[PDB]
Amino acid sequence: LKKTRKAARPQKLRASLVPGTVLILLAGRFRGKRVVYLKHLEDNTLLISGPFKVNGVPLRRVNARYVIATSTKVSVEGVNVEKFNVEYFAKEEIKAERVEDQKVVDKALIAEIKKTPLLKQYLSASFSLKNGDKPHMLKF
Amino acid sequence: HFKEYQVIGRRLPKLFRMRIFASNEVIAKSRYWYFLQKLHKVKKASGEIVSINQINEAHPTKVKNFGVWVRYDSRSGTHNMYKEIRDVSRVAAVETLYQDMAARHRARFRSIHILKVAEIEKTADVKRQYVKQFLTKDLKFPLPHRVQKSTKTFSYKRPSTFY
Amino acid sequence: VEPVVVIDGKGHLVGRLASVVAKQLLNGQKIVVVRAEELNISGEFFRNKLKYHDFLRKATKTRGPFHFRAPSRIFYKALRGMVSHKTARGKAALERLKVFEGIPPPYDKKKRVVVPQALRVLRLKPGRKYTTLGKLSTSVGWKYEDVVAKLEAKRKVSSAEYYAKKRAFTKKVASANATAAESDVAKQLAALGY
Amino acid sequence: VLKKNPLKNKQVLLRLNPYAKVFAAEKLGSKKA
Amino acid sequence: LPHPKIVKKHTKKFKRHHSDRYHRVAENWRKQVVRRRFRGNISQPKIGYGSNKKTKFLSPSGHKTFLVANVKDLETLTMHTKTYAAEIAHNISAKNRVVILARAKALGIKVTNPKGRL
Amino acid sequence: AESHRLYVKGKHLSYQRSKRVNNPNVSLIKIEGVATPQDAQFYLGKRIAYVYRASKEVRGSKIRVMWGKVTRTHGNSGVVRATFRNNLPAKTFGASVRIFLYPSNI
RNA sequence: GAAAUUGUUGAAAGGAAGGGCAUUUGAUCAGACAUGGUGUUUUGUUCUCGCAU
RNA sequence: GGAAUACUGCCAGCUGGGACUGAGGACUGCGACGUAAGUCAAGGAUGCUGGCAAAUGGUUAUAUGCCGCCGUCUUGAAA
RNA sequence: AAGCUCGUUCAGUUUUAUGUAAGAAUGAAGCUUUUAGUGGGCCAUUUUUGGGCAGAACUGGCGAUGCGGGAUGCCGAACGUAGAGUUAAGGUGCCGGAAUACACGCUCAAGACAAAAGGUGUUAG
RNA sequence: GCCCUGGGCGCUCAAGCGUGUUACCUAUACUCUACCGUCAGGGUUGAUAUGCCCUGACGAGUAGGCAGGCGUGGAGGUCAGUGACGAAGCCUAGACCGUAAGGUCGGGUCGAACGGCCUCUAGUGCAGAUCUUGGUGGUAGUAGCAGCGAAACCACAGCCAAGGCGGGAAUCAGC
RNA sequence: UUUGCUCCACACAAUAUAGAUGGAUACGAAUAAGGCGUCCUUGUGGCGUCGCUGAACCAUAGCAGGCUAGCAACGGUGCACUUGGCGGAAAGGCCUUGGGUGCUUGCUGGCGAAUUGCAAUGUCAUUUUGCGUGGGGAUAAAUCAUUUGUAUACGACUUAGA
Repeated sequence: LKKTRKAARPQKLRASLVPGTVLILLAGRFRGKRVVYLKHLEDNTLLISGPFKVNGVPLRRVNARYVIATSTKVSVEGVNVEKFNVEYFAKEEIKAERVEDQKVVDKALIAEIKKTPLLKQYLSASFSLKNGDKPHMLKF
Repeated sequence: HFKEYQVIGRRLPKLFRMRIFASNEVIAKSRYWYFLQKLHKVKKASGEIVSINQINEAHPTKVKNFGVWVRYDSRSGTHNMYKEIRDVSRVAAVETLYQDMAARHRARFRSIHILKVAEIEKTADVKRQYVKQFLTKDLKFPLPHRVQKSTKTFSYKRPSTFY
Repeated sequence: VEPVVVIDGKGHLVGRLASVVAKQLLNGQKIVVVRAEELNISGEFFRNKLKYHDFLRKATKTRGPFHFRAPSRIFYKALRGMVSHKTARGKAALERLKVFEGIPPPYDKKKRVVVPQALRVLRLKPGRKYTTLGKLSTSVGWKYEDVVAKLEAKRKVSSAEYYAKKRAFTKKVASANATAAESDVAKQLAALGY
Repeated sequence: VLKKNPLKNKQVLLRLNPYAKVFAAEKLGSKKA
Repeated sequence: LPHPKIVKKHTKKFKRHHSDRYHRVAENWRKQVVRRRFRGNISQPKIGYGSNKKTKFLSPSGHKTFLVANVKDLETLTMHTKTYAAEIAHNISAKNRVVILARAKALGIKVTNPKGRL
Repeated sequence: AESHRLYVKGKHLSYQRSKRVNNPNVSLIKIEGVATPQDAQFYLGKRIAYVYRASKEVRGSKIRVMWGKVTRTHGNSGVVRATFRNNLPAKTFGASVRIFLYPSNI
């Protein structure tokens, strides 16, 4: 095999994705649910939180291309997401750490969510389309 | 969208000059060469186009009752015709005349000769009623049976044509 | 889009209406036509009548041409020539079409629709002659026009009372909204577009 | 083995015409009179 | 591995023109509107359908099929086991088939048509 | 919420074709609401899914789905060309289709 | 012990079909024959020198 | 007196959305980055991830979108 | 096809000489010798013949010719098997894949050989 | 200028006419790339060869010419080839390979000899020939002699609107 | 035909969709005018005003939508009943009185969501048919035969009979 000259350039994320932004998932068991972006992982996935205590969505890895960006942002500076890593999702039934870490993460974000009025209930409600909707026109 | 150009020639002198209306300088040069044969006996290889320059309207913000003398080659010879057109610029006035000729007499750019265009600054000078009617004092008239482009295939209100 | 669309033939043009209905049918949309007896065709009565009478005698010989009298069937024939009939796709498309004189039930209690680009008044130049189709059908052999009008007259009645009741209900709703105005919720909705 | 297209792929564009670097570094394409 | 997508170009095997209508006509391709390659007619085999050299004669498993009928023939593939697979002829008795299969397995040569008469 | 829809609905018209020649490798898909190619530009690259039911139970379920993609716009009415790994059957002319919102960029 | 031709059973559909381009449905099948590839200790003519592993 | 703007042409200007293509096969060649090691979009794709014991797909029947009896003959290609 | 030997010699290519010494342009060879087949008319054109018609000196095209368009029999374009994008002819109300697109007027019955003549039919110099 | 006397549906501020301005539909045409082949140029052996390669162009076609291949009968040499533990032949809606003449494999019958390779050899490849020999269908349980059982004919067609010379079960009564 | 036939309740399968994935979300009449609210000296009337698109209206928050606590009203609404009216064009639907029973996101809280591992429509509609029980309802008709003679080429047609 010849020496292919293709360097692993780091991923470039679209400007519409910023930490603390409200994300919407279009695929998966949580499709249609509203989630909060936290950190970008080395595997090109997005670390997000429901938070779990609000809508039941735990910390999960998601792909940007399947996520619709929104202008609504919330503070995420107080959450120490450095603990999470790609190795934190390997498996080779819920693990004990998955509960305590999720609770700790949600404790530092439930207050911020409650700071903005109607944001808790807004996240608790699953997003869905309606008759006559025109996503291209809508800003989301 | 026509354009006005001034083209001169002298067969390599008298420096024959005329005004040519064309969509581009290339067509203007061809029309000038064609008109040279009609005006006098000259050929393309005889000389060269001394200068060609586009002429822009001095002020395309004023309504002018342009008087135009146009000669066209009908199916049975060529006849001299004169008309008056109300417009804002010579470029639009000549285009309107061309469209009117093509609609009625079916004369087109191939067989239409533009002689002279001049504005009319005094009332009662225009002898054509279709232009004379617009030279009166500030008037008002409606636009009955107006229509709207309904993008949607279906309508539920039974649209009305009122204005 | 509604599962089924009802089109009011009143003040419409046979040609454009048939073309648009056929195009929608080919796309897989169910459409129904009502008040077909009031449809209109461009040109004076004599021209349209002659164009139809000549058709009745053009021969294939009864296997081909049929002296079909119903105006709804005439409209269907007009739309028939705009569809790829005699094939599975075209025949299936025609299955989603129904034409009835007047407005029989249960279509009466449902919102009818009109095609803005197929309106006879909108597209036909004012002052020019036009044909009402009903007279043509009556002259060519149709005899149900009198009964159609008689039982359509009852359609306007009762429906008028229903409209009056709906008008009273909307009056009450408008009064409730007017007295509801100036509320905090209303002010917030107005500020946020709604 | 593969025909690199100039204009695009600026790396190959620099292979030919070394003056392209100076042209891009001096905005000569929009030089004022 | 060196088993890239093998494009057959034309999977449908050609059939003799009008062979379906008449029984006497065999399906073996034979030249004669077909000669004029009119629209809506069967295509004529031509040089355009040539398979790539690097993948010609290769089975979907990415190995050449080599007929074998003796121990020496199977052993000859010992050097070319990576590319050539063994294939037992239909005339080989079941008695020698066991020995051939055992030798192929011991030398790593794959058998295209195992279980024959077993 | 009563409505769980997350894909833009549409219709299937016919494959790319001429007066007498039709190529099923390209399918013309109409998207509800779209009117001009400019609006359809947003739907480019979106996966198109067709859902149909069969009596036999396939390996995973009773539902079978085809996974396609959008290629480019078509016409002045906003029609968009759709390509599938397996071309849709001709019987589905005029049938509805599902256009998902991913992959997205907004 | 082959074809035209005909008899039992199973799939089929509505003044006609076999033919060509791409797909689904029903049936059916090669189905990857992966047998592979990585480094040690246990016992006998101290031991992985090599055999069951 | 002054700019602006429509139009034309240039950018070896920038920034995206979408479609097909991965073809070559250990390094030798022309170039950019760098004070040097070395790096690069620089004579053809790499890195990661998920579903799988029928997987993908093949022949065939039937229905859908479009297309459509043979050799010799006069020889004007023709019935 | 068959030997030589010159790599240059050639052209259905284009103006001044008066048809050319062309150190004018553009493109890129010769003698042989024997070896299968080859004896048609025609569409359009040319020379432009006379009184309907009949031969005719000529220049482009088939015969051996697919494909898109014209419902079907001149225009485009001349052909390996495939993926991707733009077009020719011809089209964008449906059959039929494409805008019931914009702008200037026309027309009441048409519209996709009769023009010799009339209309108190309609609109312009 | 247009009208009157002189492809189907339909169209009438056209979906008719002339013209101007943008967009779109798609041929085997054009542009980029994957593959086969021919034609042209070149590298090649102090061994890497009628070979292993690199680069470009080209791909219509009757008669005709040249080149390259499969297959059947027989013969010379070889596979110290296959085969009663089943070879030849036959069927396969099972698969593989060669784009091609075809080859291979698994399965149902089979019961006595055959296959590849380098060559030689010819009574060597069928859809036609109102072809030959043999067999078999509709006609048809029809005329026929409740009987007994054919012949003629048979590519396949037919319900008509017109031009490129072509808009439905079954039997009984008229020509 | 071991409820055989039929309409229902629950109950397991096959069968497929010309193709749901919130709502066909009801006047008439004119298009060189019509509504809407009001006035009334009631009319083809006066006054304010609406169009120029549905780019809207009704709804839409909960494990695809659960449990439970508190506040304000007895409004909204899913569903089993009941008094009554309207709809005969293809009426087969529209409702209306009264309570009963869930929810109510109108407002404020406590509970579980994870593992489908970064997605594989991630299965929720009925069209028809088949088999298993219980809640009722009724228990007939036609052909041949026999014959008729208005009919009658032969069919056919028209009859009488437990």
